[PDB]
Amino acid sequence: ADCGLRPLFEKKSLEDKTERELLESYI
Amino acid sequence: IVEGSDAEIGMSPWQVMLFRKSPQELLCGASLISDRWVLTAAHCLLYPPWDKNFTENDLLVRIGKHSRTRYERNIEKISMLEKIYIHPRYNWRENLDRDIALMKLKKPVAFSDYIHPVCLPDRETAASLLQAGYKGRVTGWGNLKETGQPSVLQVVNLPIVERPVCKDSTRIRITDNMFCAGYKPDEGKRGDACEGDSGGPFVMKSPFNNRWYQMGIVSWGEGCDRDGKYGFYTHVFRLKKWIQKVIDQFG
Ligand SMILES: N=C(N)c1ccc(CNC(=O)[C@@H]2CCCN2C(=O)[C@@H](Cc2ccccc2)NS(=O)(=O)Cc2ccccc2)cc1
Ligand SMILES: *[C@@H]1O[C@H](CO)[C@@H](O)[C@H](O)[C@H]1NC(C)=O
Ligand code: NA
Ligand code: NA
Repeated sequence: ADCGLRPLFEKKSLEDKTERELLESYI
Repeated sequence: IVEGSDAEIGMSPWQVMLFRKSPQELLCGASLISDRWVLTAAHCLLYPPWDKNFTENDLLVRIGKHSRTRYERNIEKISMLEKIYIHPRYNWRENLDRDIALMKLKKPVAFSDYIHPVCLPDRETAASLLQAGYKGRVTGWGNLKETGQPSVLQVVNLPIVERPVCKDSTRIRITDNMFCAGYKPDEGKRGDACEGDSGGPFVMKSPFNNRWYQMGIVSWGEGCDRDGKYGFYTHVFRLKKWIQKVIDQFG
């Protein structure tokens, strides 16, 4: 149920340095 | 990983290292999908043309790692294998069709800041995200170049490629159980998985629910980061019925 949510990122609402690159590619 | 960068701490907490017991060495990457199940490439365990046929007792899984070579005391956890399950129609004879395997751990691993499972895609998330141009992320401790080895886990983001372009880049027979990713020569960027990244995850972050999904497994490629070549990945969703059957039967 908690899959795919990283303790050091999503769980604390922090973004990693390049995840935005992925989002920007998703039309 | 070629032309990638150092991962951040906890960036890929589902990343698993498959580790050979004797001699002690990196065998492959893999991913954590629950507290007891690890996903990898079949060719990491079984590849007769190169005399590869590992059994459970040959290997360990190391979870929560960042450094490639160092024993990460109080951070990584090391698990023994209960059982290996290779896809019954894994095609090691020809083209690595259905390049997928599951490993059940002897004991459940405790999740932590550094250890956490990735999601497997549903049909809809797969249909939405597995599109040419959409980028995923590959991680691993494999070679930095085709022909050395990284201090810490490497990461690279790569676009999914149109199927006809994938097919036209190689003489190997491509199947619907594979997809390819990487930049084209014309584009101003590069990067690829390489030897040793095998079995590791190609992940995408769903913009709908903000969760990471494993869409692919590092499977094969002609060299690494060559112009006009692409990395090939096992299509996880296409093989999910098998994954579910194994876990339902043996879990
Ligand atoms: N993205 C990449 N560039 C990549 C990804 C994963 C691997 C590891 N896999 C593999 O190594 C699979 C397992 C068996 C052979 N194979 C290959 O990738 C072959 C091509 C082949 C494919 C299917 C059947 C027979 C041969 N190319 S290869 O050039 O030999 C792969 C290779 C690249 C660099 C160093 C050593 C090996 C290697 C490279
Ligand atoms: C690989 O190893 C297993 C167990 O030792 C064996 O039964 C099998 O025949 C071997 N070869 C292949 C192709 O699976
Ligand atoms: Na071709
Ligand atoms: Na390339």
